[PDB]
Amino acid sequence: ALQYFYFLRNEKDNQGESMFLRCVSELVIESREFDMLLGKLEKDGSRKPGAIDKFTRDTKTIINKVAS
Amino acid sequence: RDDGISYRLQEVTDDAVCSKANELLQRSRHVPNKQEKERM
Repeated sequence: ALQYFYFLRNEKDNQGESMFLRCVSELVIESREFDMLLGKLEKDGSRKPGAIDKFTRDTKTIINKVAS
Repeated sequence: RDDGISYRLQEVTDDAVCSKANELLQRSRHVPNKQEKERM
């Protein structure tokens, strides 16, 4: 479902929201898992890159809006 | 040899990628089998 919605990357919602954003959000929430999707943190502060990391290089803003 | 680290280093990677691309392009010159040259 991720790789699919990724095709919507250019699709903006009626509020200017990149559909990708919402769809991925509802995705994470509904799916009720982030560790596999967005990664895990190691004790020394290294963020183990997760699923979403493979698709985007800008994991920052993504995880950020997810957290919002 | 055995995240926050590379971040700190950039504060106080791309060069390795440029080294890899240089290595691949250089190696392409010596490839006899053409499809491998295209791959490289």
